Formats: sequence, structure tokens, C-alpha cells
Amino acid sequence: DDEETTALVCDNGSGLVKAGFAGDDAPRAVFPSIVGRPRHQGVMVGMGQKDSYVGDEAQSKRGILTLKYPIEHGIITNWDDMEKIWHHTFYNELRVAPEEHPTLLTEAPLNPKANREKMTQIMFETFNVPAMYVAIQAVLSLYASGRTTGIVLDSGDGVTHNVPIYEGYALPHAIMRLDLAGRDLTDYLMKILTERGYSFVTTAEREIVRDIKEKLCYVALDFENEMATAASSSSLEKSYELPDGQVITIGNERFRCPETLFQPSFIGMESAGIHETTYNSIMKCDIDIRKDLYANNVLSGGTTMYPGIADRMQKEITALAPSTMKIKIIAPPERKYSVWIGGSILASLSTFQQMWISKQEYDEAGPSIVHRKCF
Amino acid sequence: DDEETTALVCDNGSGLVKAGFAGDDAPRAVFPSIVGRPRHQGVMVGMGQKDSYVGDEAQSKRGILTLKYPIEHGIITNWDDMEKIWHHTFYNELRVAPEEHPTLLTEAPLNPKANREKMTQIMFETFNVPAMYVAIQAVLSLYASGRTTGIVLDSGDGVTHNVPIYEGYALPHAIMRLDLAGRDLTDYLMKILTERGYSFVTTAEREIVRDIKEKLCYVALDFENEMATAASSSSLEKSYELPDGQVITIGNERFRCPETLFQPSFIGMESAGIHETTYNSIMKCDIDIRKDLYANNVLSGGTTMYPGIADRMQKEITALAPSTMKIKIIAPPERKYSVWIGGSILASLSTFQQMWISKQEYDEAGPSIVHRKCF
Amino acid sequence: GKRQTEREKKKKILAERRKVLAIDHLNEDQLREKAKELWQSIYNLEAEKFDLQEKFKQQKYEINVLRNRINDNQ
Amino acid sequence: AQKDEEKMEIQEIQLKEAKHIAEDADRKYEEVARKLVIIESDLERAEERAELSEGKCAELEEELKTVTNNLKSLEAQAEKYS
Amino acid sequence: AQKDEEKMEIQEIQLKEAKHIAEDADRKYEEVARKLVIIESDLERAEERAELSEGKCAELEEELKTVTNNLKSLEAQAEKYS
Amino acid sequence: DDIYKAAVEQLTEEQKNEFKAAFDIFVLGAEDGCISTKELGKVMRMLGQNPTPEELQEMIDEVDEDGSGTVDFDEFLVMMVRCMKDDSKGKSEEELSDLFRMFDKNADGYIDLEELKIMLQATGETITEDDIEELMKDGDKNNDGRIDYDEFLEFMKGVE
Amino acid sequence: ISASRKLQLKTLMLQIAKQELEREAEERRGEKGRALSTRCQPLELAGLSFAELQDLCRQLHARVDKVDEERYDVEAKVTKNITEIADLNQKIFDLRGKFKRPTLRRVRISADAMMQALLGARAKET
Ligand SMILES: Nc1ncnc2c1ncn2[C@@H]1O[C@H](COP(=O)(O)OP(=O)(O)O)[C@@H](O)[C@H]1O
Ligand SMILES: Nc1ncnc2c1ncn2[C@@H]1O[C@H](COP(=O)(O)OP(=O)(O)O)[C@@H](O)[C@H]1O
Ligand SMILES: [Ca+2]
Ligand SMILES: [Ca+2]
Ligand SMILES: [Ca+2]
Ligand SMILES: [Mg+2]
Ligand SMILES: [Mg+2]
Repeated sequence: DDEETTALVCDNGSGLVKAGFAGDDAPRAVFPSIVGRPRHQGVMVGMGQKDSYVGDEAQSKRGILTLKYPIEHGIITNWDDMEKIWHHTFYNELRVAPEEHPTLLTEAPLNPKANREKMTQIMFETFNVPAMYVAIQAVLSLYASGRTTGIVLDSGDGVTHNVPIYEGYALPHAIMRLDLAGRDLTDYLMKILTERGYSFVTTAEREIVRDIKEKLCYVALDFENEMATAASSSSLEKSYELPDGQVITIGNERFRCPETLFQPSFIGMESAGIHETTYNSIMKCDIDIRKDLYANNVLSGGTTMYPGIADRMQKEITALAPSTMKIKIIAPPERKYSVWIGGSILASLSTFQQMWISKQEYDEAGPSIVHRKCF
Repeated sequence: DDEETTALVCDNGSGLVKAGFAGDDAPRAVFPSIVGRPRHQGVMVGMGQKDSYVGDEAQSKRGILTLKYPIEHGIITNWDDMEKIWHHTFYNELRVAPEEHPTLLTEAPLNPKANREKMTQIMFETFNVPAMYVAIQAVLSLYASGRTTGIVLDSGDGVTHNVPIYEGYALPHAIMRLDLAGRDLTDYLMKILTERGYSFVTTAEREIVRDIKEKLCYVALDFENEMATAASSSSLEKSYELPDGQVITIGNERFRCPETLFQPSFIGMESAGIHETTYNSIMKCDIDIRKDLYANNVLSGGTTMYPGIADRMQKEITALAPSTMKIKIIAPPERKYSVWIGGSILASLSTFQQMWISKQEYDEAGPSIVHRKCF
Repeated sequence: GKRQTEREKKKKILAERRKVLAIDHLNEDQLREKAKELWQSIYNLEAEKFDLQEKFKQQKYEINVLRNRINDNQ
Repeated sequence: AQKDEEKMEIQEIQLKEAKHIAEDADRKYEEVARKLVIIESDLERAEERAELSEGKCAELEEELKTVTNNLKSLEAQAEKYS
Repeated sequence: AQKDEEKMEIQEIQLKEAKHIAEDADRKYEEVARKLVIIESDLERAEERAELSEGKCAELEEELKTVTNNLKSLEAQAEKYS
Repeated sequence: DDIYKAAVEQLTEEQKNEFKAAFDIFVLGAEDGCISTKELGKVMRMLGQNPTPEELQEMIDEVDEDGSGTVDFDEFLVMMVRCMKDDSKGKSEEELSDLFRMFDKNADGYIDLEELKIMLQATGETITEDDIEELMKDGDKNNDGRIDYDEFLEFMKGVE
Repeated sequence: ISASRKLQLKTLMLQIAKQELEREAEERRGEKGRALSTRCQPLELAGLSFAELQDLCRQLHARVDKVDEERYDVEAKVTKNITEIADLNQKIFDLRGKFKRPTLRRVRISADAMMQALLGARAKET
């Protein structure tokens, strides 16, 4: 590289911040988005103890911290912590001053306006970027698949949203946003582990339960048969070693944790599973583009990485859909970073180069410029 | 081919534009006449999204368009869209610049003058043709049958008109133009489908109802017997697969949709059916040419393609007409393109070569030249 | 009035491409000068006309080539 | 002894990392293999369907030609009637 | 020191094992992915061919139905003409 | 890169011996003799950086006539010239379009076989009928025998 | 012929095509100059009194207006052709572009550049 100017494709997310320069294949720095103040007193003098460890540093000292995510469900609830996370991302994980780089944030659909306006105001006043643009997290995941149609189910860690798109024309009346995501699955797993004796309570042990969920849980092809099998044999019980020994054995908690996605009544949510909100999102579309959406169903986001979900979802939709249509579920192996790869592709386009929100434009219309033509 | 100059036989119609060079058997390019602007917002950048898809391109992207026909009932209601349709027809479906080709448009009988004058003004100013001529849509259909007498019922998609001709002398006082045609049958079918539960509302779904009408509906030989049979047995219920699955079953809606032609009281129209306006058109003629018109009744136009109409109409007219006359109904298999075949034959004649409206003549008398000797 | 715009445009084509001709005040010598200038103008105009015709031909040829490329790809 | 113990600890860490990488690779391999088997079966089914459809089309062409000939003959008969 | 030497030896051996297994798994994963892509392309082509054949078959069905109805009507008219 | 591949194919002592010296230096961990996938990755990592292995794998398997994870001779030079993009795809789209439109002597947007072979005779370069059939097959993406501009650019990739 | 040899074969093909294009342009310009000379015929300047020069200037003005209108027509034709060719080339890009995104890697340094960055000033060939 050299002259010229590259764009910063940041992607706030909720659970893992993924960032990197535009035009690459994978994000340069991926690290949890947690800011944890120490909670004990501290007796050693001169140890160089800081007041807040952010990012991946607080996943190593988590034994004496109180980690707290600054993004609850897509929306940002603690602006100071989010500013700290952004400052860390720019200066220590990428080491590029923001004064010389455009930024491309990402935002979930149907989020509060004030969140987006505050985001752009921060990026323009504190970090003082040249130009920033906010994009919907599902259109990027559709970019990365190299398609131009299809209905994308982006089940992140904060919020699961399902944006249908045809021929490049998004259908704003058919977006079905559901707030069940990876975090609720972590909490439900932590709640059903108590049925064997293992109690995880501290906010640090939520990370251990998350690791258990990632490494062991899988989505059952048929729920009742698995419940019957796990209750007779013992071929499912997989063991796992805690960060201090005392291995634990997970029985039928393995496929009961991610089953909450298809039956949100487990955690008390009323709505229908991710297998039926996709069909409802399709049926709201026009009658002539339903075949294409059926054939190009796209999966993205981290939580769709459970082993065996691309078959359960296809079976469910085939049960719901008319018998003639072909149901195909696109599940690329690079699912987790699909949104960021799409963001890189979009930022690398020449046609897109004039859509950025230039700073002089913000100076003339204020932060409310984001809702205007420069979307 | 080579030197010399061929004529363009365009035929605006209402529902399908049929065009092609003079002297062939079938039109070169046949495509619906619809211009549909996109209606949603559009989020992909650089997708190359146009502002209006015309012709057969808008029958593939109809899921996100609002198709609107530029010709309502023979007359043209939206001149900009019609100009766009003509421009597409000349440049992309035939790829021949109009600066080097005479044109032969077609027009329904009894149409407003301003429509015809504006048509010739457009053809001479915008496209700048060498010479154009406007012909009545029924005389051509009589050419194609190779006759020289006969009363032709040209039930198009916009308007149904019934022009009697004897020995080449048209009878201007016996033209019976009725505004029931294929479009009203589509609307009535879409309105009676709601009696089973299927609701089609969007202007895109009108195309689906049109396809249902084309593929399934037929004209009953005797209406009451069919109504009684369809209400007892189930041998009529034919099923059809929508563009997304969910097959539908059409019962006695099959022969009730095209029955509107013979009983226009179904859609609230006062006038008599196409079986009785032909007899009235004959009876207005002189007493000595009624036998020839009875024996040479000609059918044309798209809407006369229903399976079993050439027998129902003959039965009805035989009921009305005196018992001695022989009633014969000419129904060539190439009914749909009969008008265009006749147009090609007329444009290929040597005797007709001096009837064109040459451009210098238009420059001397203005657009009102069309009503003059060059008809 | 788009049609009004088209009609005034063609009127301006018939009028502005016409110039204000002043040769009767230009004396016999200046009349010869004006004749030479008018010949130069008309010869340059014909050269521009021929160049435009040739460029239009080549643009139409490239249009055919690109359309055929589309048809092969479609 | 203490220096060699530290080096041994580093070796242990690297062994743990290698174990994790091997497990991830094994999972990916088995998933892809099962998907490939299913796709192959579906492709065979689709080709068989195509064969059936072609047979149907040929039979329909035969029927159409037969009925066309019959229609021509009947039309001539009707003209003689006239 | 003796225990540490034993641990270093066994860990080095196991690390070599794991790295070789990882190399094998990566190679097999690459090959199987390539085969999967090829089979997917084959399936797509088979599907589109079958769809085209079925469409042609449906059109032929419609045409033959129309001509048969015409034949029946003409036969009835011929009886009446006799 | 356009000159690099051709020169290194029949390279003199200098840069071939540079490659051999690099191979001899690589004995600090990599000793396969013929460059495999894992030894190549180890050599690249010990250089001081950790590039994405996708580039290396596409270098080592895509362009090869075997693609078995080993390294051949000509494909090593293909890797060397693929680090940058100096071979300009066989000229530029404007010049290629001009030469194709004049090549399209019947002006139908496609290259027929007869005028193609006549122009090939006009070329006058070294003639290989096997290479002629190779180019014919390269112009058969749609398998019509004709070469339109798409396949024309396709087999002109790297024509220098 | 080897890979490099057939690359040079197609290069000589492009060279012969460039020769043909250049000679086509030269003959086009020469023959168009010939045609214009047949059209643009200089007239005799001396020997004419005032009135004949005035009449000739009127005729020249009429011809100038006519050819200017014709040049406007051909310029409109050229603009239409430019628009159509732009649309066709854009459709070409849509058919075989957009999704042609290459793998942009900032860690695959140029072989010479990579060897230099990892060794100093060692790489000088490529
Ligand atoms: N391999 C995996 N298996 C199962 N769940 C996973 C896996 N990787 C990540 N997850 C879940 O997905 C979440 C990360 O999702 P991510 O896509 O990073 O969210 P965001 O959209 O905020 O970036 C984690 O919290 C974890 O619960
Ligand atoms: N095979 C068919 N069966 C029944 N109706 C048809 C058939 N083909 C066309 N139609 C009807 O006729 C209309 C087309 O009529 P057409 O003759 O094209 O009108 P125009 O006179 O404007 O060209 C369509 O809208 C359709 O409703
Ligand atoms: Ca190899
Ligand atoms: Ca050619
Ligand atoms: Ca070819
Ligand atoms: Mg996300
Ligand atoms: Mg008509």
C-alpha cells in the first residue's frame, strides 16, 4: 500500500467487535467488547493497576473484574464505555489515527434513532474522522454471499433480525426483528446447568458458560427423539474441564440450550422461533418473489454456527412451505465474519465512494444528517 | 434482403405490442405493453437500477414494480409512457433506426381524433420516420383471412369492435364498438376468485390472474347446464400452481369468467353480448348483403381464443338469425396475430405504395393531415 | 411544457443555425472577403458533418459489438 | 531446573493449542463430508427427473402430430360437406 | 529435574503428533471442499435442465388439449352435417 | 511480471541460483526437498510475517497442472509474477476492443472461424496447430466455435 | 509453441491488428478528405463585381444554415449512440462485474517487496 486512503470497516456488534481495513478477507482484530473495573481493594503499591481493562485484556484478568457489556440488544446503553471501546479499537488494536480514515459502522434494523445520531456525533466530534457511513447489518451479509436477492437471517449475539431483499430492492415492511440471540441462550444454559449441581453466578463465570455453549451445544434434528434417546442411553454425555479442574458432564443440556431458538417459549418469550419468523417474513412479501426468497435463504451471524442448524431449519421451513417450492439454505463456512466481509466489499466499491457523510455536510445539518438522503 | 426499403408494421394494441418487418408471417417481437416504476426504496448501491422497466423486462421484475398500462380502452391516456414504449420497440426489440423505415400503425374504430393526431405528430417529430399510415384494426384482420367481404368481430384486450365490410366497401353506419374486452374479463375473474378465498389485489397479481384466465377458462356451450353440472359433480375442478406453490382449485369460475362476453350484465354493463351485437350490426346493413355477411362471419383478436367460443357464437347467431340462412364462423388458428398478418400483407402491396403520408405533406398541412384524403 | 420545449428547440435549431448575414454593406472587395469567409465556414461545416457521420457509424458498430457481447453472455 | 520447567510449560500450552486446532479441523471435515453425500444423492435424483421429463416431452410431440393429422383430415371432410 | 525432563520429552512427542494430524486434516478438508463445489455445480445444471424439459412438456400438453377439443367439436358438427 | 515469468522459465545462473540458495537456507526447519504445503508455510512464517494462507494455497494448487500441494517449476514463477500485476491482461480494453471490431470483419460482434484463421495466417508468428486448437477451445465458453469479446479477453489474459 | 511463445504469438496477432487499424484510419482520413474535396470545392474569387458576390454570399449563407442543421442532426445521432453504447457497456459490467470482487490482501506483499521487508535490501530482481 501507500498513497491513497483506505477505509476503516468497523463493526460494533454486541459481544465481539470486529474491525479491519477495507479490502481484506478477515477482520484484523477481533476481541470481546467488555469493560471491567476492578472490584477488590488492591494492596500492592506501584503495580501499575489501571482503572478499566477493556477488550481482550479483561478476558485474562476476569477473575478480579466485573465485566459489563456496553451494548445490550443492538442499542447502546452506556455511552462512556462504548467510547472507551472505540478508542481502544482505533489506537491499540489497529494503531491508526482516525483523523485520516473513513469509517463504516454497522447497525441493526429498527433501532432507536438517538442511538444512531449519538454514534455519528461521537465519530465526528471526539475521534474527528473525515467521513462515516452507517449500514444495516443484513445488507452486508448479503453482499458477502455474492448474491443480489435472498432473505438473510442474521442471528447475532444481541438481536436476531430477518431482512428480505429482492433484486437489490429491500422490502421495509417485511423486516422481522426478534430480540432472542446468543446472550439469552447463554443465560438459559447457565440456568439449566443448575439442574445437575453446577452453579455459575458471577459475571465472570458467564464467560465460562459461554465457552461451554460454544464448544459442546448442538441443535437437534428432531427434538423429541433426542430427548428420548438422552434419557435412556448415555452416548451424549460429553465432559468438559473447568478453568480449575473438576470436570463437568453435560447430558441433555447439550441440545436443549440452542433449542430455545426454535421454541422461544422456553425462556418465556411469546414469539415464534427463527424457523417460523422467516416463513412469516417471506409471506409478507409479494406473491411473485416468494420462490426466489425460498431458494436463496441465507444464514449469517455468530449464533447460526451451531452444528446441525442448517438441516433443522431446512426441515422446518420445508414443513411449513408449499410442497412444490425448493428450499435451500446458504450456510457459508465463514458465517461469523460474513457481515464484516460484506462491509469490506461495500467499502471497496467505486460506485459507493460518493455516499459517505462528509464532515462539511454534518457541520451544515447537524447529527440528524444520518436519517437524510445519506442514509 | 438488401437494397430497397422495408416497412415497419407496428401494431400498438392494448396489452401486447406486436411488431415486425413487412412481408413475414409472424411479428418479430411480441411483448406486454407495461411501464413500471419501482416502488420500494433500494439499498444496494451501484446495482445499476433503472427508473422504469418497460416491455418484457418488467414482467420479470414485477415483484417490486407497479405496472401500469399506457393504453386504457384503445385510446392512449399517458403519452409519455407510450412514447417510451415506442422507443423501446424501435431500438431494442427490432434494432432499426426509424429514420429509414415507413411505419403502419393501427387504431380502433370510433376513437377520438386527438389520439390519432398526437400519434402522427409523435411519429413525425420525435422518431422522425419517413412516412406513416394509420389503418383500422378490422380491415387488416379481413385482409389476413384472404376474403373481401364478411363482418369481422375483433375482440381485443382493450375494446371489442365489429366492422362489417362488403365487396371492399366498408359500411360506416354499421360499426358497433363495445368496450368490454379481455381486461374487464381479467378484473371480473379476479373479483369472483374471492368467493373461494384467494385474494389478488396488487397490480402485479393482475398478471397472475391473467395467466389463470388464459390457461384454464373456457366458454360453455350451454350456460345453465354447465352451472348445474359443476354444482353436482367435481369433474371440472382444475388446479393451478401459483408462482410460489399453494395450488388453487378453480371450480365453476372456469366458464363464468368468459361468459361475461355474452351477458355483459355480469359486470354491470347494460349492452348486449357479442352474440347479439353482431346480429344487430348485420341487420343495420342493406337487405341484399345479409346472406354474405351471415356466411362469412370472421373472428379475430386475442380474446376470441377461448376454447369453445366458435361453437357458442354460432349456436347463438343461428338462434337469432332466420332459419334458412347458413351461419358460418371463420376462426383461423392464427387468430391472435391476424391483425398483424393483415398489416404485413397490406404494407407489402404495390397498389398501396402511394397511400403513405409523406413527410413533406405533413409539413404543409400539419398533423390534421390524417383525417384528410390520406386516411 | 415538454412539447413546448421540443418545439422551441427545433425552432431554435432552424433559427440559430441561421446566422445574421451581412454582405450588402461589405463593399465589392469586402464582399469578396465575406465570400471567402463563407466558403471557409461551409467547407469546415461539411468536414464536421462527415466526421460526425463517420463517428456515428463507428459508435453504431461498437453498439452492435457490445450488444452481441450481451447476447453471448445472455 | 526452573528454566527448563518454564520451557516445558510453554510446550504444554502449544500442545493444548494443537489439540484444539485438530478438533476443529475434524468437525469441519465430517460436516463437509456429510453435506457432500447429501448433495450427490440430490443431484442423482434431479438427473433422473430430467430423464423422465424428456420422455414425457417426446410422447407429447408424438400425440400432437397425430392429432394435427386428424384435424387436417376432418377439415377437408367439413369443406366437402359445405 | 528428572520429572521436568520426562514432561518435556512426552510433550514434544505429542506436539509432533498433533501437528502432523492437523496437516492431514487440512489437506483432506481442502480436497473435500473442492469436490463439494464440483458436485454442487453438477446439481445446479441438472436442476435447470429438468426445469426446462418440464416447461416444454407442459406447453405440449396445453397444445394437444386444445387441438383435441377442436377435433371433438368438428366431429359433432360432421354428424350434424350428415 | 510479464518479463519475469518468461525470463525465469529459461533463467540464467543468477536468479535460479538465488532460488537454489534460498532453498539451501530453508534447511532451518524445512527439508522436504520439493516444496510442499506445510514446509512452504513454515518457510513463509519464519521469514517474520504470517500472511493469510489462502494466497499461498492459490499459488501452490490453483495454477498448477497437478495441484497436489507441491511446487512445480513454471508455477513457482507464476507465483512470483502473481505477487504484483504487471502482465497487463494482454493489452487494454480499448486497444483490444479496436482490434476486435476490426477483427470482426462481417461486423456481427463475433469472430467466425474462417476470418479468424485468415487473420491468424496474417499474423505470421510461429505456428502450432495444437496451440490453435487450444485457443479454439479457450474461445468455447459457450461452445459455439465463435470467439466473442468475453472469451477473447479470457484467452488474451497475459498476452505480452 | 510454449506458453510464452503463444503469448508472443497472440501479441504479434495484436500487432498485425494494430497495423490494420492504423492503415484503416489512414485510408479513412484520406478518402474522407477526397470526398470533402469533391464537396468543398473552392470557387473563383476574382472577376466578379458586387452584385454577383452578394448573390453568392446569400447562397453560401443558405448552404451554411442547411449544413449546420444537418450537423446538428448528426450530432444528435452521435449523442444517442453515445447514450446507447454507455448503457450497453454498463450492462456488460453488470453481467460480468460487481461480484468479481478480488481477494484484497494486505499481507501478501510483493515477492521482492516481501523479501525486502523481511530481509532488508536483499531483494532486487522483481
Ligand atoms: N462456534 C460457535 N458455536 C456456537 N455459538 C457461537 C460460536 N461462535 C460464536 N457463538 C455465539 O455467537 C456470539 C458471537 O456472535 P457475533 O456474530 O460475534 O455477534 P455480533 O453480531 O455482535 O458480532 C457469541 O456470544 C457466542 O454466544
Ligand atoms: N390463449 C388465450 N386464451 C384466452 N385468452 C387469451 C389468450 N391469449 C390472449 N388472451 C387474452 O387476450 C389479450 C391479448 O389480446 P390482443 O389481441 O393481444 O390485444 P390487442 O388487440 O391489444 O393486441 C390478453 O390480455 C388475454 O387476456
Ligand atoms: Ca502441486
Ligand atoms: Ca466476425
Ligand atoms: Ca466459444
Ligand atoms: Mg452481527
Ligand atoms: Mg388488436
